[PDB]
Formats: sequence, C-alpha cells, structure tokens
Amino acid sequence: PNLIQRKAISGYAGFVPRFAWVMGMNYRDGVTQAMDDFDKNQFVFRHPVCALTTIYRSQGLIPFYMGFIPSMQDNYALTFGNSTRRAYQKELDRRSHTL
Amino acid sequence: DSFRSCVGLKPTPHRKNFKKFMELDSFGNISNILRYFGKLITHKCADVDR
Amino acid sequence: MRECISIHVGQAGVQIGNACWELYCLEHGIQPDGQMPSDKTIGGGDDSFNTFFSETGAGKHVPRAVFVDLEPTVVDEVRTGTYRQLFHPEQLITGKEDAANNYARGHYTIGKEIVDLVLDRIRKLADLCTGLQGFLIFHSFGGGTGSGFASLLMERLSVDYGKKSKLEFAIYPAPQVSTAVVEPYNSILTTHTTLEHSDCAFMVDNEAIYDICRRNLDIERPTYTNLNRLIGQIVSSITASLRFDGALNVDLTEFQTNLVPYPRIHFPLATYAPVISAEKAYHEQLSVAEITNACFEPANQMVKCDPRHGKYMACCMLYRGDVVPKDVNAAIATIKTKRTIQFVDWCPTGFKVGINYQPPTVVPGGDLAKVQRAVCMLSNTTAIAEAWARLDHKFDLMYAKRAFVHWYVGEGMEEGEFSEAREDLAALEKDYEEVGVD
Amino acid sequence: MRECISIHVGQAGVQIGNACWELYCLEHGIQPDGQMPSDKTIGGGDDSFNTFFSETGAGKHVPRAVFVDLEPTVVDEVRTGTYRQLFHPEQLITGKEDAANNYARGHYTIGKEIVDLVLDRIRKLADLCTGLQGFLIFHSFGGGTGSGFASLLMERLSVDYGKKSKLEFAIYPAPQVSTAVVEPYNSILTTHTTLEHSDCAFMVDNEAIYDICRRNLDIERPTYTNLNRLIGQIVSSITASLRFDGALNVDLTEFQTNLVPYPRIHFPLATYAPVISAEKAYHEQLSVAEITNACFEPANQMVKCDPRHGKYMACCMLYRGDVVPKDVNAAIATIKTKRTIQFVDWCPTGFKVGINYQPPTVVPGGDLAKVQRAVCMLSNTTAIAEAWARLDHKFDLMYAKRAFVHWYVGEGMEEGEFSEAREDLAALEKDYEEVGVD
Ligand SMILES: Nc1nc2c(ncn2[C@@H]2O[C@H](COP(=O)(O)OP(=O)(O)OP(=O)(O)O)[C@@H](O)[C@H]2O)c(=O)[nH]1
Ligand SMILES: Nc1nc2c(ncn2[C@@H]2O[C@H](COP(=O)(O)OP(=O)(O)OP(=O)(O)O)[C@@H](O)[C@H]2O)c(=O)[nH]1
Repeated sequence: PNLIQRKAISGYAGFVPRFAWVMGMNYRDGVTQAMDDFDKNQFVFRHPVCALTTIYRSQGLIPFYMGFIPSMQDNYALTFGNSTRRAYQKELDRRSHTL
Repeated sequence: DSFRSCVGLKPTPHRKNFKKFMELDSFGNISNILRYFGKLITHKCADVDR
Repeated sequence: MRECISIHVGQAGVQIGNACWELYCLEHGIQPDGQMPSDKTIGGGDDSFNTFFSETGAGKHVPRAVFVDLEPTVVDEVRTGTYRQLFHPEQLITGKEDAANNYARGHYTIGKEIVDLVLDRIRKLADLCTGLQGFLIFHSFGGGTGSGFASLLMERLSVDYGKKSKLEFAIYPAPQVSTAVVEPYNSILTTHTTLEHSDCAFMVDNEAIYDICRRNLDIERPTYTNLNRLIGQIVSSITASLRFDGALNVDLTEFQTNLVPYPRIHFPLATYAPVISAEKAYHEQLSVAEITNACFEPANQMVKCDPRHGKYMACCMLYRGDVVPKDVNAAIATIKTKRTIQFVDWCPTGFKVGINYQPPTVVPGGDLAKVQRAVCMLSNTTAIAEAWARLDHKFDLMYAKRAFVHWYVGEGMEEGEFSEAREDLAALEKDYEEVGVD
Repeated sequence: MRECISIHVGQAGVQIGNACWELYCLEHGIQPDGQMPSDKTIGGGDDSFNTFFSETGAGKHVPRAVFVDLEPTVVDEVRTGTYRQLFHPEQLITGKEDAANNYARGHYTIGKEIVDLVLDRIRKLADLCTGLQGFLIFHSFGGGTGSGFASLLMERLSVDYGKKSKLEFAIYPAPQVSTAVVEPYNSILTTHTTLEHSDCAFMVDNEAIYDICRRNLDIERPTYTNLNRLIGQIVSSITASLRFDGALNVDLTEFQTNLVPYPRIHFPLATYAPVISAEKAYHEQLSVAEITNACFEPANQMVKCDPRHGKYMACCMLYRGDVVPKDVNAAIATIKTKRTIQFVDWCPTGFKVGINYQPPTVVPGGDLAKVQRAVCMLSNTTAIAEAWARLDHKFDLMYAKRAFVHWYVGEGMEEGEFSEAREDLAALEKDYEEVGVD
C-alpha cells in the first residue's frame, strides 16, 4: 500500500513480482490480481509446521452440432432438439460417465 | 387499427401477444375453457328449459 | 349435413387411420376413454363433432370410419392397443389370409366373400347418415395387399352410387426405391382399372417426406410416427373447412368441379408449406408472403417432378389460422407476376383461395409447431408425365421377359388385360402431351 | 426501410463478428437471451432494431446475418458460446473441408456446392427486406479460405444485383510479417478478381493495431478480444448514422459517391482518435481540436504509410457525441492552414463532416473508458502505393522461381491468371502515380 497497492502507477519503470502466468489484460487489474497471488503463495509456504459445460444447457443444443457425445445413433426416432434435450438428462442416468 | 395509425406517418401491424396464447390454450386432454350454465330472464321467463 | 364416411382398406390404410384418428380426438377434446367429465358438448348429436362422430344414447363418440383388412395381425394389435374400446367392435373387419401382392389374389380369390359384409356395414352407416358428402378412401398402389380389394370395392360403390363423391389418397411408389419388383404389375393393373371411376386421386412419396424431415424438421432417423402424423395433418387441413366456419369456405364438390380440367386426368399434387420444428417456430418468423414462397419452392413437394419440366393449370390455397385477404391477394399477385412459374394460357387465373380462422393444433409428443398461419397446397401441373414414362419403361422390359407370370396364370390370370394396360397408359401419355400442347 | 445484410465468410471473420454483435446487443440493451425487459419496444419489427435486428412476432431480435465457414471447429465454438439462442440456426452455414490456403481450392473444388445454399439464404432475406441499402462483407486477404469462396460469392451477388452498394472491410496482409507464404499469391489473385466488382474496400493492419495498443492503451500484451473489440467499435461508429439521428446526416451511398475519385481506385484508410484508458480519460480531457490533431498524427493511422511521403485528396470526418459546429469548422480551417499537410489541387473542398449527438458506448470489463467526443476518420491519399510496390517486388521472385504453383496446377489451374494479375497490379500502381502527379 503506502500510496496504492491495487495499482502501481502507470509506466512503472520498476518491476513487479508475478510477471509470467496470469497476464495479457489491461494493467491495473493485473496489478491487483498479481499481488493477490503474491500474498497467496506467501501464506501457503508459510503454513507453519502443519505437522506440528455451457456447450449444453437446459434445453439441449442447436441443430447441426458435431462432436460425439455418447450414444445418439444407437437410439433414434425423435426430433433432434428433443434427442439432444433427452440426452441432456439420460447423460446423467445410463451414460452418466459425462462430467 | 385507428390507434395503429395514431402512431406515426407509416403504419405498423400490431397483433395479439402470443405468450398468453401458449400459456393459456387447450393442449392434450387438458382443456382451458371454463363453462357456466344458467337460465335466461325476461319479464316472465318462459323458455327456462334451455 | 356436413359429414363424410372413411374407408381404410389394407395394412397401410388402417394404421394411418389410427394415427389421424388419434389426431381427430384431440382437437375436439375426445379422451382415449371417449367420455368427457361433467362438462357438456353433447346435445342432439348435432354440433362440431357431428362431422365425424355421432355421439348416440350412450355418450360415446363413434368414428365415421371403416377398417377392412386381410391379415388379422394389425387389427389384433389395434384391438389390444389403446383405442380398441372406443373403436366400434365389429366395424373392424378382419380376415385370415393375405393378398400376397397379387392383384388377382385380392380380386378373384378373397375379396368376393367379404364385400358383402363390408357393403352391409357401409349401408347401415349410410342410413344413419343424412348429408353424406362422400368417402375418404385410403389404399395404396404398391399395397402388399390392398390394391385388388380396393379396386373391387371402389368399382361397385361407384356403379351403385353414381351421384355422391369419391376422393382417393394413396402413397405412390417411388421413382427408384423398391420394395417389390411386382409393384409395377399391380400399379398398372389398378391404374387401368381405376382411371375411369376415380374422381380425383392424390399421390405422395415416403422418400420425399423423409427428405423434408431431414432438411427442415431436422429428423435424421424418422419413422412414420413422424410421417404419418404429417399426412394426418394434411387431411385435417383439407377438412378444417368442413369442420369450422369463417369468412368464406370451400367444399369437396368444389374440388371435384374446379381442380380437374378434363375426364381421365384427375391427378394433382399435395404439399404443406410451414413444416417447421420447435425452435424454428419459437424464435423465427412466419407470414403469408414467405410461406407462399416456400410452398411454391420446387423441392417442397411430396413427389419428385420438376416444375420447370412441367407447367401449371390449377392451384388451391387452403389458408388456416390468422390470414387476411389483402396480403392473400398481394402475395398471389406477386407470385403471378414472377416469371419462373409458366402457366398455360387455358386459365388466365389459376388459383382457388379458401379461408378458415381456427388455427391448427399440436399433438403431445409430436414434431409440429405452434403455428398460427398454415396453408395447404393442392396444385395440378404437367410435370408428372415423366413419372408415367418412368413406370412404363420400368415395366416394358420386365414384361417382355415375363417374370413371375406363372404365378398369375396359376391363380387364373391371362394376358389380354396386361396388354391393354400399356395402351391405356399411352393414352394418358398422349393426353397429357396434347393438353400441354398450345 | 433502412437496413443492411451482414455476411461473414470465414476463419478471419468469426471472432470480429462475435465481438461486434456483442457490442450491438449491449448498446441497444438486448439481453443475450434475446428479448427486452418489461420496457415496451417489441413490435412489428419497426424500432431502432429495424435497421439491424429482425425482431419478429416471436419477440426475439434476430440478427440479419449469415456466417459461412469451411472448417466447423470455430463455428461449433460460436454455437457453444452464449448468444446461440439469439442467432438463427441455418444462418450458421458450416462445412466439412478447408480451402487449405489455396485460392483456387477455395474458389473451385469446394465453393460451388455451397453458393446455392448461401444464395438461398440471401434471397430469403431479400424477399422480406424493403430498403436493402447494402451488405457488410467480412473476410481477409491473408485468409486460408476468406479469399476464394468470398470472391465467388462476390461475383454472384454482383451479377444478380448491380443496384446496391458493396462495402468490404479487410485485415490487410502485414507488410513485413507473413504467417503464410501462399499469402502473396492468393492475395493478389483476390485483388485482381475483385477490382472490377468492389464498391468500397477498406483495410487495417494488425501490427499497427498492436502498436496503438502498447502506445496509448498501456497494454503491452493485448489480445484478439481487444483487437476485435476495436474493429467492432469502428464499424459501430460507421453505422451510428443509420442507427441514431443528428443535425446533419450522411449515408454509405454518400460515402461511395463522395470519397472515390475515379473508376478503379476505391481503397482508402480509417482511424479513430480517442483511444485511451480509464485513468487516462479520468484525469485527462479530450476536446475537438486535439482529437483532430491526434487523428491526423502520422503514427495514429493503422497502416504504415507516412502522409509526408504521400498527398491527401479526400477526408470524411464523423463526430459522435456532444459537439458544437463552431470549433469543428474552425479546427478544420486551421488544419487547412497547416503547412506540414499536403492537399492536391483537385480537392479545394475535401472535408465531408457528419455529426451524431449520441455518445459512443462502453463494453463492460473492457479497456476503453467513457467517451464524450469521438471521431471516425476516413481518408484517401496517394501514399498507399508503396504497399503494392512491396507486394509486387515480393511476388516477382516467387514467380521467377515458379514456387508452389504445383499445388494449384495439380488441383487444376493454368498460368493465365498468374500472369494477368501482375499487369493488373501494374496498371493499378501506374494509375496511382499518374493521378498523384499534376
Ligand atoms: N399406413 C401405414 N403404412 C405403413 C405402416 N408400416 C409400413 N407402412 C407403409 O405401407 C406401405 C406398403 O403397404 P403393403 O406392403 O402393400 O401392405 P398390404 O398389402 O396392405 O398388406 P401387408 O401384408 O400386411 O403388408 C409402404 O409404402 C410403407 O410406407 C403402417 O403402420 N401404416
Ligand atoms: N481476419 C482475421 N485475421 C486474423 C486474426 N488473427 C490472426 N489473423 C490473421 O488472419 C489469417 C487467417 O487466415 P486463414 O487461416 O487462411 O483463414 P481462412 O482462409 O478463412 O481459413 P483457415 O486457414 O482454415 O483458418 C491468419 O493468417 C492470421 O495471420 C483475426 O482475428 N481475424
């Protein structure tokens, strides 16, 4: 802090920790988030002697989608909108290995 | 329609809100119409039967 | 009044009868049990349902239909299904032996001893009928049974009743997809036996329905749950004018008088424009202009014939839902002025418009849409003669080699009729050619 | 009424389209679901959206756009974004095969069997529309596929309609950066095919965009989110005249009729002066004089052409937000008095000024700050000849060594176009100096 820790005065000819990793946005938010990481790792190695998927939502998906989710073709005879929406729930019951 | 013309220079074709129509309309065996059953009145009611 | 009699001849007719009837019961609220709870639509048996039901002294809506079949399997499955209790017990006429794809098998060996029963049933329906506009008969040309039996029934009811009406709808065999090399045989036999009694027959194609189903409805593995519900929608569309009222109405007598130009030629085509699924209806737009454009799109049809290979002489618009005459006439005028369509000079106008206010209705577990504007297309053109050239050359080689003829001679067939068939077909051919000529 | 149809062909056009429609929905206040809040603006398709979105009886503002893409990956991603219920399903035309950076692979082997579908879409828009002022086509030249199929669609739309404007944006090939080496080949092919059909083709460069980014956005590591956002705000500015109102007004037809001098040469450049950040706008302040000076600062334009190495001839200034005309005309007069700038004789009047009062809008969580005054600058000057000089003394070496022509000829092409393009370009540059001289 002193003056500001959320920001370090634009055009800061000095440097900061946490240069790599989360980066590629505007400046001030990067400053905030990076110093948040700098005290996170701080207390994490402090730890003193501890030993002491929007792709699918409610009503399925648009027509002409590619990418095999389990099944379909094995089951059929329904409107593709239905088919997708009913797979949206039976992907919880029998093909429940989808997470 | 007179009010439709009471908007601007050019017309525009308003219509009934379809939302109400979906959420209130008989589909399947479920009707959505209710039915009342009463007797006509005159000074002296005669065809009270119907 | 305004009431009609349905005939369902054959394996195929009786099922789509079941499906369309399952439609019919909904839009008047008739339950799978056939009785409403306390509310009242009953009366002197005389109200909107009276077109197809006659709810008699037991408060049960009775179909104005008949179902005749040879193999008892499917009549059994519908006698054990969900609607046997509503279907009238002995109307559902069953046999014990098939027709074996032979026309003369249904026309000389089996159909004789059942026609008596079926005519008795239809007369004891006709007595209780009053208006009796006509008969909606469902058969199929390549019918694995029904073709021969339908020929006999149709000709006898034509000869005994020459004043009432006859309308024929039939799934037409495909240009290239085959289920029977024998299909050309009974197709040509039925044609040369029926063209002189059928008032108007209307053909559609299963492949075409399927092609629609995976272009627009987005159905990649249909069945005819789907496609029978489609055809049921079609017939409900043509009969909505009968059922309801409105600004101005249309009738089957008008169809008879105004669709067909000449004797013999009575073969139009049928289409339904706003075939559309859930999400497309939900978040897209429909109106008279674009739906008319679509219904006149050349690939929407149920039989593969190219309109640039043809020429139009008649069209019938069935506008159901919320549509209005101004945009009706504007759309049809624009269509006229458009030059892709090439109307003959016979009819300066070529259009018959019909109106009904009541919107079409959806069905549970279905594919159709909450459509407010529907339009049924019934148009007669000249593109179809290609198909009859197709059939005759699909037939000529195979007859010249005479495959399977031993079957027919064994069951009691000769070859004069087979000879006669092709010149009947060539007659229809040159007739289409000449009427096109101008 | 007052509407334009959006077309995005490609890898090169998907992300910029995503950004620009996100900004559109944000600024009109559309919820990404599609409908309005309890405010009453859903109607017969006629309010501020009547220019961009087709909000129909369904109540959903439907963009009037079509994306066509050769490689289904990115289009699947865009359908798996969030605005999928907003966008129209079959307006998202996807394929299964890339054009593989080959101009002729794109234009011949795969494209032709897709133009039928894209034409069907555009005509089913052409029927509904009434104003149809023109199109917004997005593609590139350094595109693996945005080149050839784009050329073919341009050709068909030109041949069917010559009665509407044709606006083209382009991310131009980088002068000294070349991600692809097929870039010069397919780029010059696109140019020489498109010169005789394009109304207004405009360019911008990624390198200079980044240079602005780390100059005054204070972003040494920006992204596509940022680049596409900038270009989207640019096009929003050029369409602000259509959307909102103002004191004096201009239209894209005026842009064409009043910026291009002659036949052929119709490739000007663009700029947006007030590119600054939150704290910058916070404790700094913008005004008309310095926005003019900044927008004519030699570095601020997004292509590496020095104006002092060229000569101005045309300028169109679009100011948006609050402004008085006094300072506007005074500042442009002072720039007329300026001695570093260069105007050719032909254009004593060269300033098309256009005002809209509505302030430009911000995107949440983005980089750009609040804006009180903003400007889009469209200038045409002789300077850009050096870029084509570069391109020609590049392509000449590859032709001298006949490099990579084997792919094109093996998929079936001949030297004719390869030869012709060089003197097409040469005619272009020679006209450039012919008009630059006096
Ligand atoms: N209406 C209807 N048609 C069906 C059904 N299942 C298959 N089909 C159609 O029936 C048509 C063929 O009927 P046919 O093979 O001639 O049947 P049939 O001669 O009446 O007698 P069967 O031996 O029982 O088949 C085909 O075009 C199929 O599309 C069904 O359940 N109902
Ligand atoms: N237009 C555009 N170009 C970009 C963007 N990011 C990078 N580029 C450049 O644009 C070019 C894209 O060209 P292509 O890859 O040929 O695009 P395409 O021809 O439509 O098809 P693909 O090669 O399959 O992706 C790349 O060479 C990049 O140098 C961007 O967001 N938009």
